Amino acid sequence: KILHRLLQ
Amino acid sequence: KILHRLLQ
Amino acid sequence: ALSLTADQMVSALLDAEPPILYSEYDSEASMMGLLTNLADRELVHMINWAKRVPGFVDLTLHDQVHLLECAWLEILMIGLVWRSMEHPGKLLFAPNLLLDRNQGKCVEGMVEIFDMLLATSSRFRMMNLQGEEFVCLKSIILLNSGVYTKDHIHRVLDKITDTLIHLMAKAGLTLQQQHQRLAQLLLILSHIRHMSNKGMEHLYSMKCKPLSDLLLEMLDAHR
Amino acid sequence: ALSLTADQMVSALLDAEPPILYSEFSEASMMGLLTNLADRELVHMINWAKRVPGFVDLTLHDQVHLLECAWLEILMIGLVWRSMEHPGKLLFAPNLLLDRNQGKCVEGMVEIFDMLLATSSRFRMMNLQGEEFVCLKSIILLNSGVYTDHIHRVLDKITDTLIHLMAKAGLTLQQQHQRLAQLLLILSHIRHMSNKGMEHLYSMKCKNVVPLSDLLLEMLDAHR
Ligand SMILES: Oc1ccc(Oc2sc3cc(O)ccc3c2-c2ccc(F)cc2)cc1
Ligand SMILES: Oc1ccc(Oc2sc3cc(O)ccc3c2-c2ccc(F)cc2)cc1
Repeated sequence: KILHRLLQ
Repeated sequence: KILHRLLQ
Repeated sequence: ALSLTADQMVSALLDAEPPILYSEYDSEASMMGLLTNLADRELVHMINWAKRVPGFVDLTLHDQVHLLECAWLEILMIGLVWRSMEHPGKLLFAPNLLLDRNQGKCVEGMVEIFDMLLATSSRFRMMNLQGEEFVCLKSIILLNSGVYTKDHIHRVLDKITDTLIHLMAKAGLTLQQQHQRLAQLLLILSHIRHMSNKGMEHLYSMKCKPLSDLLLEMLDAHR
Repeated sequence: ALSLTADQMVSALLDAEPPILYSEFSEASMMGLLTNLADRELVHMINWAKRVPGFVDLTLHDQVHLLECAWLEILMIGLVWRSMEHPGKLLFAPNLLLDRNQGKCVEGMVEIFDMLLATSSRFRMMNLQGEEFVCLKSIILLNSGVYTDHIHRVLDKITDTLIHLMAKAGLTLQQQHQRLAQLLLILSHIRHMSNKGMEHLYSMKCKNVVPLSDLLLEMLDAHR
């Protein structure tokens, strides 16, 4: 999920 | 509308 | 209606409570049939319950219709959730119809709604929701779900807010606790609206080839 | 995050505010502008969420769930807030102020506009303050997905923060919890707009009006 990388 | 009638 | 004491407000809503109807329980077509039939009969009592809700009759016929059309499933859901409070992992649709989560899988797309309903019921139990608070919340749903879609309605809503505070105060809670609990209850209504929107979309998909007329108009009201 | 004072909570939320972005009329064109704008705002929303007190204390899994459920609600309450001083109009961007008739360009969007315009007028009717808005938007982030204990005590803190603001503005005890209720009940309508808005975007996807970004699709697929 792209949302994973952006949250990190 | 049935609702309008049931609301008298 | 605007000169009711918080205690007078409570018992007014308590007396206005609709009865708990039974099912016809002895297949996805039968399970839906039980629910559609039960909800259709409940809708008749909800209409007469709404009239006994303070301030509702003061509105116009058009405004009465609008509020019910938008909130009818919400009110059904919070009723189910409240009845199911003492039944963990099960939804008490009727005293003779206690459905399990696994039983919800009988209908495709229903189990996801069952889970949301179970969580809401579990949340009520954790908060130890009181009956006096329940009838207040259910009346709020009636007056709030379609208000912004009058100054009298918000004036009544404020009185229900005063009532909830009055209930929590006499329950011995500190005022900090009163405001916190008040917030927690009203934030649940957001999730109840969510379940309603999802549930309505599920119902509209069941209008794709045992459904009554009144229930159809309630479904058609959401386009 | 729980040791924060009411004033310190307000300041933390204010400092965390994301920037107001700009935009770059037919159905494909306006949808192109909105999807582009929404994709860029989403990047700031994620970083804003991380600056919300107690949100970093959550696991990565829970952070994802809260954002996936609330992302459209957050976009809307932001739009609604910016549109307050612009009656009858919606301020998606400073160079993109739209009225309800410009919503007829895209099929099934004018219904969403009317709900959004109604929420903004309701905000102006209550004279919503910026200190209250940042609280409501943070409440949306933490509440919307909480049912699908740390979160609930952060919510209680924001509730204490909301009351503190009202008590500061000279509101009496009765006026305080009355206003608190009116504010949180609007969140029920914001959730409603989101659900109707989420279904509309899915129909735009099925109609293939404009190619959505992979991120915007992932946020959209999280609702199915
Ligand atoms: O799959 C679903 C869809 C909507 C639902 O919403 C609810 S809550 C509730 C409580 C009752 O006491 C009686 C009916 C309901 C319903 C409901 C279920 C089916 C239907 F066609 C209409 C409403 C429930 C399950
Ligand atoms: O037809 C629609 C559908 C969703 C909508 O929700 C919102 S609110 C908002 C505020 C912004 O500052 C930027 C984007 C949005 C959107 C939105 C619009 C199109 C889209 F594809 C995703 C979100 C609005 C109109």
